[PDB]
Amino acid sequence: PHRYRPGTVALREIRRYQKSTELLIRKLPFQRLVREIAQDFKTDLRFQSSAVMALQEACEAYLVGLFEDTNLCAIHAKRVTIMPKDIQLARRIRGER
Amino acid sequence: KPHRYRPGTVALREIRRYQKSTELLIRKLPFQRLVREIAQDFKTDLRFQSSAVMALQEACEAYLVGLFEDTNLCAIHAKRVTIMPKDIQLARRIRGER
Amino acid sequence: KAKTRSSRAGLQFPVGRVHRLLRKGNYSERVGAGAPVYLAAVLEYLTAEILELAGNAARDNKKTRIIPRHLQLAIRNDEELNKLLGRVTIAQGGVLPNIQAVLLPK
Amino acid sequence: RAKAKTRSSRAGLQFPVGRVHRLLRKGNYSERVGAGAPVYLAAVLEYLTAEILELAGNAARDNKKTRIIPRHLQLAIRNDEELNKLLGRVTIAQGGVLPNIQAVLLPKK
Amino acid sequence: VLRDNIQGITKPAIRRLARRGGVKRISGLIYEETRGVLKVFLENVIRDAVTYTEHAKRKTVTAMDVVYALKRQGRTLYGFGG
Amino acid sequence: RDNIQGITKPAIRRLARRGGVKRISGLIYEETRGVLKVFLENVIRDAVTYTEHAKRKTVTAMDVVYALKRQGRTLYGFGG
Amino acid sequence: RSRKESYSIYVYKVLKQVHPDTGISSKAMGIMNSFVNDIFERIAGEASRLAHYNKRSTITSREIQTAVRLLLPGELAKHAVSEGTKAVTKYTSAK
Amino acid sequence: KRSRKESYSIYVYKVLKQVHPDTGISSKAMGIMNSFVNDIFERIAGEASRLAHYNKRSTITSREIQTAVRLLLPGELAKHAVSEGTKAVTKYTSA
DNA sequence: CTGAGAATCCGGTGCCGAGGCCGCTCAATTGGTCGTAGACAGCTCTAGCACCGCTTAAACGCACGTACGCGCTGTCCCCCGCGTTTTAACCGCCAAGGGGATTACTCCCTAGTCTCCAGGCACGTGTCAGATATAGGGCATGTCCGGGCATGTCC
DNA sequence: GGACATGCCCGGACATGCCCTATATCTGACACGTGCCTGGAGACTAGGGAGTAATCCCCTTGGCGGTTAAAACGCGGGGGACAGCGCGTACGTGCGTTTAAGCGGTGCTAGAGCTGTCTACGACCAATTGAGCGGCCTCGGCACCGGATTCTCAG
Repeated sequence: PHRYRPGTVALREIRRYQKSTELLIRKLPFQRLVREIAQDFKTDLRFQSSAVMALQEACEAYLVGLFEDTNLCAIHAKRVTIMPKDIQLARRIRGER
Repeated sequence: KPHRYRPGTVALREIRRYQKSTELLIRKLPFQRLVREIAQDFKTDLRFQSSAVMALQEACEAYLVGLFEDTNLCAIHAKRVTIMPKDIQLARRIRGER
Repeated sequence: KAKTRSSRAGLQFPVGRVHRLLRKGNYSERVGAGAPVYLAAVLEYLTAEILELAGNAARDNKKTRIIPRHLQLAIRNDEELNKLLGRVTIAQGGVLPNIQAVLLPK
Repeated sequence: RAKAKTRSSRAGLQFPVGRVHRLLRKGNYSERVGAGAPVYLAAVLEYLTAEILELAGNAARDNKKTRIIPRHLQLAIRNDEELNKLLGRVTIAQGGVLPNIQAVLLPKK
Repeated sequence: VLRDNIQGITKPAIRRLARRGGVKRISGLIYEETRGVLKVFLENVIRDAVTYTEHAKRKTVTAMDVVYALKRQGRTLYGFGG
Repeated sequence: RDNIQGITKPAIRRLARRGGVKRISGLIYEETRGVLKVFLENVIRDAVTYTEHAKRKTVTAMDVVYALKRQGRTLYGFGG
Repeated sequence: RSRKESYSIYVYKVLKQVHPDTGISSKAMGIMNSFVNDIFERIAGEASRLAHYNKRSTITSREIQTAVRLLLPGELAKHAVSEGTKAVTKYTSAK
Repeated sequence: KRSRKESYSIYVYKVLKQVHPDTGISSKAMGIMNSFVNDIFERIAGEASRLAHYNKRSTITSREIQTAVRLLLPGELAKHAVSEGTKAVTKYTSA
């Protein structure tokens, strides 16, 4: 049957998700992860809805920006595929690693 | 034939030498002339304290050394050794200065 | 009759409120009469600039109501606003539709 | 009148409780300041000074130097993960940098 | 006690995040590093948020605590209070 | 004027060496000069702004220390 | 009946001044409030530090002006200083 | 005879003599120590003031200082500093 | 393996600035008084947590094709190292001036308090632009059909 | 050698379904009316921090030169940057499944939020003096220089 060329659908998805504003991380697993990490900081914590939404907005913005920088570093090396070493370089140059 | 080191041995020697010490590497007076020149483009007939120029010079060398560290790391990431302008531009872009 | 300092100044942000917020912010033991006027005036100016650009972006999008997306477009498209807000994340703002040239097909 | 003794001595600290208290009062931070806040602050400042000076002394003796110089302070700060984190955005004048060569730059046999 | 919730951050979610960041192709090995990075972010942000909560004599992390934590980490977030 | 040439090629090489680089392209020097100049424009701007607010005619070391601090890189050793 | 603090009515008046045909959503209003409060805190804090550094105990218009020049970019700083000066001069004349 | 200029030099020297009786200090290094202590002072006092403001608190106490120290200092450093501060404050209160 | 260039240590000699001492000085201390605010109780009332139910979009695993990261090879070019010539950096020394800081005098500007008022904020309510949904035009892109070219084979 | 029949490749029409444009519904979220009461506005008082004038000295600006380490230039070269090609392998893309993500309704109580009291706590001022800071001496840790020792390298 019909099959799209490698790259066209990836670009279509990039345009799609950069045009819109809905959150891309699932609510319930993000909340579960946040709560799991929290048990080791303070017991039986309760979290407001707007607090979990705040953590999710911050996390998605941070990851999107990090992926932007990672993509720029990969393309700089005449590559297209992002590597773990790309993430590590981006975070080291940003100064958190 | 006169003695000659292969490319790199002397480079490493100067790297070790200048990383061991802390004495300033950029000339005082040309930098001073540059700072006063750049400054008249903001305010004419401006004066500078000696310790002010030395502070600016210390800051500049620390900034350049850090930028060159990051540039070197980006070059090595690309399985390269020689740094080029696009390396500087990537380092400053990722730092958020551009 | 009572007439406010904003009314005498022809400005929209409240001189009294900015003054009270300065007095209660534990910033200084005294505050001059002109300082909150100046600060309020700068805030009107910046608000007018941001709303101007966001409205423009909304009209380009055939929208009559400004949304966070339009605010993000306004802040990131303007060189000086992006600099001023270089370390600021606007929620539900998204990113600019920017694609690197080398990634485009041949 | 009772003999005058300072709060720093009462607390077993070297940093001046009175001076830190005055700087808190005059730093436009709040209208009111508790008695224990400057004691706590002096204790934290003394602790950080003792650890940085300890490490700088270690580096100085490793270099067979008896006088602490900025180089030793920079080495001490950068050789400690927690101090390096705390001072991640601080440049020490006349401090230099840590000796470090990436493996890819070393010669090969 | 919740256990192994890190597996809830799925591969396609990280792929979508990369798409929004402009990434066209993603190695299979990317995911564990991304997960680690995410985890690191959470341990720092939540630590500050909970610290504020405990200072305020509260047991519920508030939106303002998180926004303030983000601000003091330089990643100021707009939309949940100033 | 011409004073940008006073930060000579060997000076940029020495700064780069302290930055740990082994080889330096010929195109590096102008780039470094531009970066350095921009940095100076921003720093000196803030310093002179502070100097003028104090109703002074000479930029002091403390003016520079405040400029560097607000730029996001605190400099130790010159007061404050 | 818990009174809060927002600039909603003033933002709406300025918007109607610049564009008397556009509305604003709740999320967008929250973003505008966060933005204005953030700028306020930044400018007031820099002015406070400026005053302390110079042994000044009063918040006056010169520190505000200098802080604006430090924080705002080129054209934004120039336009803001011009509008602030004209407005303060008109108020001072109006008393 | 110039104006009164305050510094921590004598206190840095006393702590140094406690931890290293036979070690000295150069003027440049002492200046670096003074810059460090003043910077930490500013960070802690500012964060404590902000913490107190956020919670509608008008008094500077030891809880905000300790919490600010925990926010700014790394893990084991925070634990040791908190332990020292609590012991010191309780001993002072005993007097 | 070994001569040569460079870094290192040991020793001698100088040197200059930090540590100690002294005099001055000003703010920390002690004491007391009085505003004040936040700790604790108590009441209210909001939504966070959990559960249940249902529907449906996404994850996942697998099959399959395929695009480029990496490795290898070839090329070339242009920066590193060394030698030669230059030149200004820096220390040394000396004049001069100007403004940062200090001290004194004045003055005027805002905290504080009082009194009155008005507009901004929950609450409520009207109402209308976009989310959701369905349908129609037009076109990008990989795919398959038809036509043309070319070389193989038989008489 | 001439005729025949097809294999194969490329160009164009086209299926698929993606983008874009139009419109009905509603609905809940955005825009507007109200009460009031607390924060904002008008006015008098005080006092202290800011504005302004005179000094000085020290801190900056300006100038000559030498001479030497650094800067500029010439040139050999070789190794690293860069282009080209193979590969295979791990990743993009399609499809069935289930798995849980997401929405609607209700529990209720832990916990967030608002208010009453007052007593410990901190602001504020007079007298004091002892810790803290400016100035001077010096000698010892550090800096400069010379030489033997050791490290390292490339032929």
